[PDB]
Amino acid sequence: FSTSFKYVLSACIASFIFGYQVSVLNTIKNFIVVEFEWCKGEKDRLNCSNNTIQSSFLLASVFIGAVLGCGFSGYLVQFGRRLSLLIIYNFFFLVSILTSITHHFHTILFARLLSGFGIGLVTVSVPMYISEMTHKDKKGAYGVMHQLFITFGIFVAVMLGLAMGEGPKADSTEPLTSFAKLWWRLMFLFPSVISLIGILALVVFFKEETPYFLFEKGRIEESKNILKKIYETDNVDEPLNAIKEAVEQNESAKKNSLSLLSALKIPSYRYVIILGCLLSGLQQFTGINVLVSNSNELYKEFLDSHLITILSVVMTAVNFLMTFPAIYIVEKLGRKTLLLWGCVGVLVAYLPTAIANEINRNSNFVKILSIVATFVMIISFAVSYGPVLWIYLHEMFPSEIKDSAASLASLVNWVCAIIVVFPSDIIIKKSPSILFIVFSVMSILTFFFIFFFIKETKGGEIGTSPYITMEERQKH
Ligand SMILES: CCCCCCCCCO[C@@H]1O[C@H](CO)[C@@H](O)[C@H](O)[C@H]1O
Ligand SMILES: CCCCCCCCCO[C@@H]1O[C@H](CO)[C@@H](O)[C@H](O)[C@H]1O
Ligand SMILES: CCCCCCCCCO[C@@H]1O[C@H](CO)[C@@H](O)[C@H](O)[C@H]1O
Ligand SMILES: CCCCCCCCCO[C@@H]1O[C@H](CO)[C@@H](O)[C@H](O)[C@H]1O
Ligand SMILES: OC[C@H]1O[C@@H](O)[C@H](O)[C@@H](O)[C@@H]1O
Repeated sequence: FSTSFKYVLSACIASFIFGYQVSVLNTIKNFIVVEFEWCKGEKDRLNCSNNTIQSSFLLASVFIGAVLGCGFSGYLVQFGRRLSLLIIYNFFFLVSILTSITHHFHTILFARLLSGFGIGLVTVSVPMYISEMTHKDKKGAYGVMHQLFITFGIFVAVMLGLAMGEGPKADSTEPLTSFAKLWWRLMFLFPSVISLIGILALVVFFKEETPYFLFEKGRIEESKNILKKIYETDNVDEPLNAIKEAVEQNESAKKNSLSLLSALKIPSYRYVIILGCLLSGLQQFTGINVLVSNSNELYKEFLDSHLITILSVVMTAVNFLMTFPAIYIVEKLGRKTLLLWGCVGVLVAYLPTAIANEINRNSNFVKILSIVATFVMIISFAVSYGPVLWIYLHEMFPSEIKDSAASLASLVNWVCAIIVVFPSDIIIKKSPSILFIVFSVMSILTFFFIFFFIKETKGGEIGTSPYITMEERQKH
């Protein structure tokens, strides 16, 4: 509950909007389907081809938007981290209002595409802000707060969706409740109020920018004040000197015309960047978004509306609760060890499920095992790979490519989200065993990847990497 902790709370407000925006549409989609009358032409008003295609575009728009958001964020952060947060809040305020008043597939598609862009901004900005506003020994611990409120956002959106009539019947013709028509729009409108809270927090209490940013553009004295404020100490010679060395290397870098595109042709920098993009993209091959995006579609085959609803609530609850231990584990045991154990937990989840489905595709025992395996996969991901990745991406790079490569890696993550989710939706309908055996193989490969190539980044100074040492960065 330090000061640096009030500051990360201010940044985690955007992380709450992150999680909320990702899961809000999925929660109340069926209501939109009936109201917008996407399948009013056919007998079934909830299940038709038109709904499937348009829902695919809606999900794709968020992912694509997130890709663009991550790319632009690399350029936007240059003018400030706190500035990025302010822009995010102002942006989400209008986008949420716009989404609240949509009446057609095109306007809501446009709204979600924008909402995705804001998400891509949050993906890079918030973990970077927390990175430069916390103690080096407590970076990881607070870095979990980012993932924590993401998880919390996903949970709150599901909880608010319980105020609904728990869904309209697919074969019925009963019109929605006037309350239900109002409430799903209000759910879209809720992050506008949250955005206002985010703006108020930054402009009233947390006016300062990060000490790293302030020092980088000349504000040395003002950098000292915010540095002394977050550390609660008059003597801040060591972290200031760490920033001074990082910034000086940035100045030498700009002189050598070093950029992300230029560093890629340098084998020393290419190595750490490729490793960063690999680790970032491999988070999606855990299949976590397959569950997040299609929680209803996955269990619609052997579970009814009420149980799917209960399952959704419990899944998001566990996904949120199991994030808390990461605050202690990430720093105490390290990031690499947690990643390795996380991969083991993922393997333990998918491989027995793959074997069970291969033996018998329609066994009752398989259905039950699939439910338990879900929670095993959720607990494993929520405690490790989820939180750690965004913490690691802002600890593994030298200062010259610190922000740019982190943005590139974040972009790859959302690109892989497109690569994993949509084909998985097609595969799991044909043969779940094949999809589950691919995830098992990927879980093993990811284990070996981290085990052999990934180094620990705990307690590292700002702008330092375990891969490239200071003197080695000078010859470049
Ligand atoms: C740019 C600000 C616009 C906000 C205007 C709010 C007016 C009252 C909102 O009630 C609206 O009543 C419509 C009747 O057709 C419904 O269709 C629509 O779903 C519902 O939202
Ligand atoms: C960000 C989303 C942008 C979507 C752009 C889609 C452009 C091509 C489709 O245009 C739409 O053709 C419909 C015919 O079905 C018309 O009914 C509707 O009035 C019109 O808008
Ligand atoms: C890691 C957890 C991933 C799960 C997140 C996706 C959950 C999507 C929300 O589902 C919906 O929940 C509503 C209750 O709010 C139900 O009324 C509705 O029937 C159901 O479709
Ligand atoms: C990658 C997202 C899912 C993570 C792992 C959770 C497995 C839960 C899904 O269970 C599977 O549901 C299929 C529905 O098609 C059934 O056919 C199959 O028998 C059953 O095993
Ligand atoms: O909590 C679930 C979320 O965790 C984040 O770490 C992943 O990047 C998201 O794709 C996932 O949806």
